Amino acid sequence: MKYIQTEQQIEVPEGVTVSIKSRIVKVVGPRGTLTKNLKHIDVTFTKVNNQLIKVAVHNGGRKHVAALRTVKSLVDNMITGVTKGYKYKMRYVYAHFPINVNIVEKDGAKFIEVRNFLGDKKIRNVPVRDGVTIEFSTNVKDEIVLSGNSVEDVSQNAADLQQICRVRNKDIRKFLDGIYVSHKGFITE
RNA sequence: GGCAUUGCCGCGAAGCUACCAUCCGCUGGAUUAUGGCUGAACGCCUCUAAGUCAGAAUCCAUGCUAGAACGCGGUGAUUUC
Repeated sequence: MKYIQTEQQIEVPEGVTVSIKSRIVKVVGPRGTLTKNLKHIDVTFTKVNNQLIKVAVHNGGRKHVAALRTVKSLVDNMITGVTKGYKYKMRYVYAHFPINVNIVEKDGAKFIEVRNFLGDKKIRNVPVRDGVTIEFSTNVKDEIVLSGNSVEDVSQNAADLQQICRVRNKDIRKFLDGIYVSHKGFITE
């Protein structure tokens, strides 16, 4: 039933600093600074070393032990986007009507717009999330490479363009037009 | 000028009136269905378990009507001298 002890270990890379007090994880490193708040989990961190953090739990059930290894992976995605970073290559697919994507800075921030998506006359606004720079691949005419130091604000922004460029009232297996993600790489690789 | 239970006919202002006439009828947040993201369970996978995003003529506000005659606030003046 309730497992008496369940531990995981977060290997902390070189040059990377981690600051934890009352389940708030501030990570600084060679590029970027990430602060994720974890008050919703009963989890005890402990500094067993300067190179690796032990994360443990006590008397947890199957529900709670399952929500322990999701904590190690969330810190591991924090330090990985802080050492290397994250970049998402996205790709334009269209049958006839070309998609024309730009970047505009309106009153608030860098809205992303698409125009002529399947011949449509309505622009499709989608804001950037901050910490994410927006990049176009110059060599390939139909490509877009999102990038940033958090995997969350990139991938939510990468799924934002997938959600906004959908089809309506047609066969999706015939009308396979849209802006899909193909590659989820790191920045320094 | 009277009377004809407003004698009858034509025009008729005021008033009332008619999609028979004209004018007017608000925009913000959260969400269901559903599509997603990060990601475990289950050394893979997964939209869900912990998180999170987009979203219905829906919902709660904004707006509109009443104002508790036992809800309340602020000010004015307070007697024959």
